[PDB]
Amino acid sequence: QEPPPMESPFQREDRNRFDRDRLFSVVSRGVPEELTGLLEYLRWNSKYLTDSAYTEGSTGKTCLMKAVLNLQDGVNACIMPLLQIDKDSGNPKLLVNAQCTDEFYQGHSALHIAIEKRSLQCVKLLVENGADVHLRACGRFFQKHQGTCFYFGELPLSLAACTKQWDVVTYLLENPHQPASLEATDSLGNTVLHALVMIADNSPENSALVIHMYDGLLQMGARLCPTVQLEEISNHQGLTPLKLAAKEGKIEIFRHILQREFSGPYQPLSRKFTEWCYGPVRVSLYDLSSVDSWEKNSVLEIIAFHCKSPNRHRMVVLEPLNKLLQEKWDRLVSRFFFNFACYLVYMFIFTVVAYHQPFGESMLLLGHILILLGGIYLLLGQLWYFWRRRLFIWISFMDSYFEILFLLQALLTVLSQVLRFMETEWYLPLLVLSLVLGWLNLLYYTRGFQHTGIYSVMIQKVILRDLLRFLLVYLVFLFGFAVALVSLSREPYRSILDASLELFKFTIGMGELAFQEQLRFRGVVLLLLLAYVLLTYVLLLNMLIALMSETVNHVADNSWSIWKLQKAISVLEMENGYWWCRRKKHREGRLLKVGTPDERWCFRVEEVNWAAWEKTLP
Amino acid sequence: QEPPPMESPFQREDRNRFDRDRLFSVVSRGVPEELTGLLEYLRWNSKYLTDSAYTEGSTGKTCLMKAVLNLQDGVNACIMPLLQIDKDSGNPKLLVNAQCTDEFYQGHSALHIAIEKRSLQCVKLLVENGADVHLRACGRFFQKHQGTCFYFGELPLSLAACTKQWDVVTYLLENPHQPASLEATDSLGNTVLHALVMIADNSPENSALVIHMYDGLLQMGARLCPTVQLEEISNHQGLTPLKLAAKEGKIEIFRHILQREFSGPYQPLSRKFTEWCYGPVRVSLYDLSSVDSWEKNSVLEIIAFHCKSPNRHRMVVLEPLNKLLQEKWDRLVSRFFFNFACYLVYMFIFTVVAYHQPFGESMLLLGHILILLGGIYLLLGQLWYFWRRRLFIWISFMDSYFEILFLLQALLTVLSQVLRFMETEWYLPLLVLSLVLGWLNLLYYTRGFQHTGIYSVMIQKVILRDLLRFLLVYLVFLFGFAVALVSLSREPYRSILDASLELFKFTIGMGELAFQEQLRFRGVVLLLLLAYVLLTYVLLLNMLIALMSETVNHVADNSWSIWKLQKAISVLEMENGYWWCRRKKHREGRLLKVGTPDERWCFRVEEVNWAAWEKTLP
Repeated sequence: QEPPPMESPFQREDRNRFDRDRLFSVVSRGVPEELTGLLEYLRWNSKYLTDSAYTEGSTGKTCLMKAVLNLQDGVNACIMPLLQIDKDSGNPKLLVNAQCTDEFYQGHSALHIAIEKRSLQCVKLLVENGADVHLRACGRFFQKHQGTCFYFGELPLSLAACTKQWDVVTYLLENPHQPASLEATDSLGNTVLHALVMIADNSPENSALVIHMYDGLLQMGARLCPTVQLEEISNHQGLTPLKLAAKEGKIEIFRHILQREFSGPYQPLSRKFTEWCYGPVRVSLYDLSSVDSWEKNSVLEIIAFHCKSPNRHRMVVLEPLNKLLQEKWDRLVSRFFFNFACYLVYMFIFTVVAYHQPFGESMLLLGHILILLGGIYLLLGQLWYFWRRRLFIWISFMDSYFEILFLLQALLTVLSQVLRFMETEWYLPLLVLSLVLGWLNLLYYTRGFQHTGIYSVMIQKVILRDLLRFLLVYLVFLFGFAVALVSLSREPYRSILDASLELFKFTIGMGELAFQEQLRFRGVVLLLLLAYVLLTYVLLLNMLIALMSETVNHVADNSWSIWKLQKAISVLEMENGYWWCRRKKHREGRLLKVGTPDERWCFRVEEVNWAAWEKTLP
Repeated sequence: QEPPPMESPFQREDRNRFDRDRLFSVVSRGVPEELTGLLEYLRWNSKYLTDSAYTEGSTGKTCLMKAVLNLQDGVNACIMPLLQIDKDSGNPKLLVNAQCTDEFYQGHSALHIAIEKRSLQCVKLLVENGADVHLRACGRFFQKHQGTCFYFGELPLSLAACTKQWDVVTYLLENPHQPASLEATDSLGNTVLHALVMIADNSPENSALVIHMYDGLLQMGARLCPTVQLEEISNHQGLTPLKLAAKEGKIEIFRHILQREFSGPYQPLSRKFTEWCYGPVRVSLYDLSSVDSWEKNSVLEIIAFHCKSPNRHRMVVLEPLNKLLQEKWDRLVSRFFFNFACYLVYMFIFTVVAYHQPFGESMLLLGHILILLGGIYLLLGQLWYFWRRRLFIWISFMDSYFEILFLLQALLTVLSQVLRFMETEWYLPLLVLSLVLGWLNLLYYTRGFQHTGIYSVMIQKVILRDLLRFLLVYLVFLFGFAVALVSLSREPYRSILDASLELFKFTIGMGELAFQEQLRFRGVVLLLLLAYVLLTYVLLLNMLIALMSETVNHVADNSWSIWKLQKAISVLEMENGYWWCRRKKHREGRLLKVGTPDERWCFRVEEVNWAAWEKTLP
């Protein structure tokens, strides 16, 4: 069953002396007097407007919703009578606070509607007659999900703030009857600001809208609720508006929030204090509250792992983050290169042992046991990493696969060692394959060299999504032809799989196919192989084209950000220190008294901007 | 230890009845009267403001710096009192001239600050109270280096001129107390103009800024210092502003300076006198003082060798340089082609001798000894070239490598001849390899043909930076797999290196890999080779893509400039003549009396510009 629409002059309504139809029809046109007599009716048979008589069958919709949905000049002169009449009928469960009760429009009050319909003048009459404002509307249509939806925080006030309706916010916060708790929260845990960020796209116009509303609403909350900190509240997931903009990947607001400057009044609620400027350069203390790895759930962790979005990488290059990560890198590169050298020696030993295994006895046994130890230790390390980041692989595979390969290598090598202890012979293949995997995996340390990483990422830019969408087609082209050949030469190609292998290695260039002239049906095989080759060539060509379509689009300079991001990932993970030795994280920046006394840790960055400085010059 | 910041209302200060804190705090707000009583204090305990009491712990910063750093309406009414008070305290080492003494802010006077803070009104009070203006500020932060820095010449006047502050320059040069020596110089040797050029980027706005300041300041110096030549002064490196703009690679100012025209007054300080114009064409004598190869260190030498920048090539195409180099080329192409033919005959003889060495005795011995002579002579030539240009290879490798190969060839051939005289047999391989190298090196003469060079440079445009960043990855993919195969087939692939060679020549196409079915573990080898091939193919593909991303960007017409530049390099080097015969360079252009009598050598070029001529037409 589709969800019934809220307002349809055409699809009249469902149903699951005044009857419903008459009342709806009169309030629609919006004339007052046709209502007269209604009151009497109710007193006669003791009915209440919220009863199942006049409400909708499914949604529990009422008249008021209909009235507000049918306006003229932003007003519907019929309403105030309804409130007078309800109040005079003596209704226990008030009318105005009436909400829908279906799953789609759950909690869709009238006031949400008036707010959407942009009428201050109706909001006045409504809230001036006992209305409530904390009626969270938690229906599905209001929860953000793929498809038709409208997420605004499930609250009137947040709906306005999400809809630019300034003059309504001032009201909702400056009435004597029932103001809104600016620090309110929805069922999910979000307040207004979280909605502001949840709707935002990276588009510029929406971004200016939301920045404007954010700053203005923040000043309003500083005036009306100075004691509380609207920004450091968190939802039922454990995040803040900033962290949330990071996770969901909203940027252009993330940036603004991180480096927002306000001078004179409202100074305290800023996170960028301009310390001193000199011509081109402008050194300014940035606040890093909630973006340092010291705290349990820092913005950094989220940006690196929890987030799932392409523009992620573009979030780290900016300030202050870049300077901060550069500091941590300058601090931990030594430990990094040491891990590099140690693993490299492990690989050297593994190689030597492989090349020579088939007092030398003591040396070789020592090498073997040492390989075992190194593998088990590496395995523990990667397993701790995975326990800490279980979903991460499902999030950002392209930045993690080395974290897979390390573990795979340790697994295979330890299995090989146990097999060696056993009688079986399959230990040598697993061993040598692990050796290859390890020599290869010795590219996760390509990063620090600070140019080879920029060069590599391009090696990684080659997408394999295409492989997953492609291997299927190619595998068909292959398997079918191979079945055919084996069938036709049945009475080499004796076993199917091996012939499939012939065709594969031919398509590659490694191997030479067999067109046995001896076979009675030679011409058939020749034509069939020509088909194979034509189609495989075409398919490879299309793969090449769908690869080429990447660069031509003239995209530029991503790789730098991507390298910065891989380096940040590595450093931030390493920061925890190896599991066996738990590390005591190092606070960053220092505490400075700027507020008036509000105190905020800070980090000083020296940024020079020749072009910007000249632009300012007259 | 990070450098302390100059001004921080928040990070109060270090330390390494008036105490320091009170004085700083009062001058900050900028109120005069709270200072009263200070004077008395000093007379009581004989303290001086410049003493370690009131100055900064590290930098030696003083109060005045604080005051000027904290302005209101570009003024701080507290200052003049400080000067009065100091003068009245009888201080030996004046206050105003006080500078920092740390390594970061070394010599950061107050006046530099007022100049940066754009206040003429404070500069007035400061310089009108005994201030000095030649306080070179030679700190690190002021020396141009990678990262946070601000290079302006280490002088107030040059700071203004580098910061567009006209009205301040007029003052600094037109006060009776202490004007600035327009011909001043820093510790490094630079004057103002050198700073103007050192800051300039190729951006247009900065370029207009600097051109404006250059021309205006030059007129000012022509008025105030007519006797001296501000443009022909040189620094402690031995360069002029023009030469410096060339070396560092600043262009858009280089161009303007080379062809700058001023009519009527200030005519003399111009380097382009419009001789006669006729519709489209406009012949104009250009001055080449300091851009001819006659002088010891000409602009040309610098542009060809000493400079390290991409936009170098774009500096030569322009006038007058292009016409000049074209002249020298028309003059020396004969000698060039003769060197070509002589070396070609050398190669012909070398070939013949190789093909036939294994009265013919006299002929062959003559050929052998002749090869020796030619090689030793070529070696001397290239060695003289390297002695003269030692660093050049580290500067512009892509334009030099032939200068490497010639020498390498001479070395190997002479070694081969001595070996032939000896018993050993390795002479023949070295010899034939030198023969190949020589036939190849016979492409440095591809230039003169005047179209084959334009075609070749594209052959050179293929970057090998990628090779250096790539060969590593590929070598891993290769070596690891080869180790694996040799280990697995240990109990061909017997010796590792030879198997690595198999894999390499297979990846190329030259050689055929060996998948010995006899080997017990055949399937392992097959899968492993498939991995090798997949990954090598992917890697070659990524190399191809990172190559393709060059052309698509739609860059245009560079190659012409590049050919012109290679030809200029060749001619200018040849100009010295072969070492064995020292050449007497030929002055260019002629001397013409245009000034009023200033005399300047000149070169006449006939440039036609159809489009420009029409644009001028109304």
